[PDB]
Amino acid sequence: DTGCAIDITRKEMRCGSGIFVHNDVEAWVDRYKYLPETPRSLAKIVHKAHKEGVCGVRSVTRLEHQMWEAVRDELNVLLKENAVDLSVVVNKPVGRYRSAPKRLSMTFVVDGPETKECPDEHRAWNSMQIEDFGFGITSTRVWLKIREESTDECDGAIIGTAVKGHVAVHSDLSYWIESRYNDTWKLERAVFGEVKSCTWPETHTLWGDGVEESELIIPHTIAGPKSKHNRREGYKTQNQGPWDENGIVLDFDYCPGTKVTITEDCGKRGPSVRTTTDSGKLITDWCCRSCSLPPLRFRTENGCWYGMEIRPV
Amino acid sequence: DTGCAIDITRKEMRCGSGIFVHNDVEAWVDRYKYLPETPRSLAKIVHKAHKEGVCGVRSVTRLEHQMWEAVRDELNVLLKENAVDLSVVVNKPVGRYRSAPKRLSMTNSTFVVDGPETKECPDEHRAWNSMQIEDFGFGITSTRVWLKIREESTDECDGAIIGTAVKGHVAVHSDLSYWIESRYNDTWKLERAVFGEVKSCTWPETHTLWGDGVEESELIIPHTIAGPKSKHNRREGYKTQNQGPWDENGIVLDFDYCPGTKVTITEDCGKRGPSVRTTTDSGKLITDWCCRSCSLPPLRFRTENGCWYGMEIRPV
Amino acid sequence: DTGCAIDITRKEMRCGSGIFVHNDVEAWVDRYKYLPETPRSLAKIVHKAHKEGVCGVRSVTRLEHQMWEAVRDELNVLLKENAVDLSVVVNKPVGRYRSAPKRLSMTANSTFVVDGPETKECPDEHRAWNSMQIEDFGFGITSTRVWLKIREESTDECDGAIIGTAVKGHVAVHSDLSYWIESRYNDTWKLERAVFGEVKSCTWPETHTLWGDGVEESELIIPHTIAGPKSKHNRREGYKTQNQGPWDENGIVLDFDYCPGTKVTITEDCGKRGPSVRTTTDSGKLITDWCCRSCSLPPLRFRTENGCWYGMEIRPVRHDETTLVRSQVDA
Amino acid sequence: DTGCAIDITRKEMRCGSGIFVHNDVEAWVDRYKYLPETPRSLAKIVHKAHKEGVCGVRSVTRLEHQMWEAVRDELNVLLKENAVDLSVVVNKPVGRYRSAPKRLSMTQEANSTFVVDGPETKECPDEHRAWNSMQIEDFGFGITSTRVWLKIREESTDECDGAIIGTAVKGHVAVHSDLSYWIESRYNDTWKLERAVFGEVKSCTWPETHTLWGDGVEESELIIPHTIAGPKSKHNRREGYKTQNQGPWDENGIVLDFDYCPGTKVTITEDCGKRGPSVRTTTDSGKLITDWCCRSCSLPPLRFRTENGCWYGMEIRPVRHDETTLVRSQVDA
Repeated sequence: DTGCAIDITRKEMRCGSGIFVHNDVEAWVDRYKYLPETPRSLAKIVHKAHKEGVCGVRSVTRLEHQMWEAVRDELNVLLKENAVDLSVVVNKPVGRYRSAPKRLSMTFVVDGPETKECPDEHRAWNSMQIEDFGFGITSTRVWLKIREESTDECDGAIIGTAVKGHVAVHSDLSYWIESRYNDTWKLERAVFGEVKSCTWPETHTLWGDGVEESELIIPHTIAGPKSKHNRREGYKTQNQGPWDENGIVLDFDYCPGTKVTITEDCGKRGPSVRTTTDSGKLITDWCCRSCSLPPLRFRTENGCWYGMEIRPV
Repeated sequence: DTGCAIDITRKEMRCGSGIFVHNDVEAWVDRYKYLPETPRSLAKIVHKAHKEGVCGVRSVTRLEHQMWEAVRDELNVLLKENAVDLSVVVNKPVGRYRSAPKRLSMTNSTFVVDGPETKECPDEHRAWNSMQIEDFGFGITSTRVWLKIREESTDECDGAIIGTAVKGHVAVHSDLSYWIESRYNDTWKLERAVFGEVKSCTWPETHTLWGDGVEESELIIPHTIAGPKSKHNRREGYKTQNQGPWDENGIVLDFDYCPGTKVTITEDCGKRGPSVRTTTDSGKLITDWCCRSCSLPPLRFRTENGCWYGMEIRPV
Repeated sequence: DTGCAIDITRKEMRCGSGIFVHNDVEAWVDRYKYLPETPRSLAKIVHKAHKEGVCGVRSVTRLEHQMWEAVRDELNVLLKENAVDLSVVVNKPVGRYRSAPKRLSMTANSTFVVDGPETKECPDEHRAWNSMQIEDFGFGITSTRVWLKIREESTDECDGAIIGTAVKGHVAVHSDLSYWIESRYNDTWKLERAVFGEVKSCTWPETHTLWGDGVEESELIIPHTIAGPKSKHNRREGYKTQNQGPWDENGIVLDFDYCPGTKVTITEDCGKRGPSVRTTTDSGKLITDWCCRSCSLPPLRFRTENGCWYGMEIRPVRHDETTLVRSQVDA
Repeated sequence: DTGCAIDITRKEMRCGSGIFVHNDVEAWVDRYKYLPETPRSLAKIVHKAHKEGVCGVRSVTRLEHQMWEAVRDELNVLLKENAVDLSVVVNKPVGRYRSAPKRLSMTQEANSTFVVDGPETKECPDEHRAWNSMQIEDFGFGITSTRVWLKIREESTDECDGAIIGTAVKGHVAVHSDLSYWIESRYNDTWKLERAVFGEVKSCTWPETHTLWGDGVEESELIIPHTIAGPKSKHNRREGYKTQNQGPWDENGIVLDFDYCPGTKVTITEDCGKRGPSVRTTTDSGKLITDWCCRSCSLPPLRFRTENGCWYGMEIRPVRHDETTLVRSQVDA
């Protein structure tokens, strides 16, 4: 409600009332811990899912995966009094979290190995909603409850977007997309701590009228806001980027120790191309047909990458 | 920008970096003050406009009117030392800051600013929105805002001071004069819109949440009164209020019950028309108000003059 | 605590957890507001005090005087309701807040005077001083409320709940709600500036003092008896205790520079150390010639409301001693 | 330092100007990065020192060791390019950063090695090593890590570097801290030591210009010894406890607290023995000792919590036990 902050662009330091949006992604610890409802109800929910034929639930966010990992032991202890022998296992993640076309319930093989015993076409996905927040000295308790109406978009109670001066932000507990204004509205840098496949809500997107989904940058399948602050000039949707990796950072610069040279005629499109091949020497000469400088680069954990329109001559 | 804040719905108080959109329209003290870049250039532009046939300029914001009032003496001294027959006068803003068709075009005289429609200068060739906010300056009480001139004629509000945000079941479209708030209670709807000025610029679409597939006839605040072209700007059973108390001072829009007035939802109470004041010629207050199809609570206007009601509501 | 900050000397804009010491002396609007535990209890306090041996009280801080002035009416109404022949009158302070022996102990002819000059009715020997202590804080929209309670000891030190002392990489501060003493390091630690919102008489606690080993009572720039820290940061090379400065004016600022339109030259045949002398005489004529026996440059300057003063070592060169104003604090 | 803050005790959020003492020891990323003045002249410094009779250098803080590690390659390259028969080698730390009697001089303009932070090798003994010959000069700018330039000292000292030390007190809480230490004290009817956090154990001497309440102090009652850079203050003491010479000062990740180590019990009976070196709760077989004897403690007792889990102070001794399969500190500071 009330905030008290420093403004460098206005060269002032005021302390008043309004709405303050904070960068919760680039932090070394987690402040919010997902908490489910009473496990006594989840027991019968899991029983109904097992009876119907649900072989697992695919987590939408890393925090739900952490919640399942934390509650597996408690659920196992509380169960088996009336149910039958069943395996609820929380495996480790392999990459981006996919979307399953089956809802969980209404008013187990979790994401991990893609073992054929549990078909993905009969897996649960995105059936929990945030009810209210809880106090806590060590961490902020975020309660949960089952969703009533089946949708295909992200949780709205955690989305925060703002534009104060010439800076714009589309962000939540996982993503953080920035925009700037020097002569035209363009994307500056995006920071993905994970990759989920929900959809940014239509009511938390700014400047989203008359927009074509082909001229975006972050595809709307990877939960990229369908707005005009989400796009860059000269670049199309980056569907074939390094989205399978982890710790993806999107910005516009040069990969370390590299040069980019525009060419009249070279490779036009294709999949994302690796920077260093280890066996061969680090690539130093690159070509493009219609690009802009500095080019975009994905700085994931393994090194550096380039876009879908930059290929080595 | 680094700062600290207190969250009530999140039950936490935290410091960090991000975006801080602050409410500075309901504070009873001034905080900003506009200054021209070069006062000497103002005299040259005024002389150029006078030669080109520009009688005067309409202030877009009351801060622009205050800026003209401040620079009145400086421009008077400049014209006195330049030996030309001219004078500049500053009146009191009568109603609302309307628009003008012309600009400060580039390529005893009376330099009136606002007021009624003079015989010598009609309200048909005046200037409006010819200055742009360039940068800020340090100030202990009033932060200096330095102005320049634009290159192209734009009919939308200046977007260097406009702040919008949505962080959890709550949304804001605000600037130095407007503050519009919307909430989530089983659906998204408008809560409150505190005025303090009535401009006529257009709210930029680059500062507009939920801007896809918006119908112009369902906006509570018309898009000609700098009403955002969003879908938070509406409620169930209401349409564009092009006829309202948009000429008063310090108007507040909210949904509640004014003193008196009963809940009559009959479907035969005439046709929608202009707003009707809740006072019988400085006398009794009407307690019989009816709507053909509306929602509860009704739409009021917390003007300091009194209470009004929406266009759809007409007294029996 | 928790908070973000800008660091000029580190070229940073940080944010995190630690200790932040603010500057609440050079401010226009008062930030705090002293309040007693309850006006009903202070009525019993004052009744018992006047019953035993106390004819009046003497504030230690300006905020304590303001609290007494604010609660005078409520205390008087309560004691009139209790059918007691007493009255509480608050006069206005003249100079620095001097100390008094007696203390207040917890449980219209006669009067209970407050801050003011010495009168035959209530001699200075029968007054209270520094007899209550900060208990807690309260949330306030415009001004936070600081609650007070009767102090059951008889200390002569300043209240530690508000003292803020900090040193961070070649800059040091001793401060509280009415003092702000600034020291800086340039090849040597020395005093640089000190702004007073008042002149108290309590003793700075040693638990809030930096560099307090082997200090000489005769070297501290501001005396230890007017709430000057017993530190070596409160020190300058070439000067001694300024026990006879202009410690009676208001809005006083101590720093090292030249008073306007004057100069000083070092010479050994100058006079001796005495009370400080104003730059301008009573008539209003400047004295533009000054000498010191052993003084460092720039000089020691008092920036008060009446005018501009020098330190007790700087003396006028010739002039006379019949038209010059000299301080008489005997601090 | 203009900034804002949130004060729990005052119940106030405000902005202003003052001094911000910020915890930099409990950080998950390094915010400061030491750099040498000029790598070209550092080679001349090393050559002159080697000729004068210095066979190696011993780092004072972990950041100095990190700087030496990061600049070793460039130093070797420059020395080899200038045709110099000298090599700088950086070893890994073993315990607390000990002291040395020699110093590096100021800048003037079969195989020989320049060992850094090595153990007691007979080639380069302890008495032929440098120590504390550098000084912070200025700060730089960096989005990730700020730059802290260094310069050779002119006059020999045994004191820690005062350009980073931050000491503060406000009300009923005090802090002695720098980039490596975080000492905390609190007031509850008495000022007493409350919690100390270490990143390493150096052996410089805390300057008196940055200490609080350092009047008439006794060196035999300081909880943290003054020979491992413990401030010579009276916020540095707690009642009933004397200096902890033979503590677990050779371990890493130390946190000094006053609490009960899990699963153990302490009694204040007078039939105990005498204070000696620290004794870890767990034996060789990992069996918790659940009977401890102290003479004149003040519960809760000291609790050194290193990566080994638990240690106790000098005054705490085990009950009805013997010197067998139990681990004691071999340090004597």
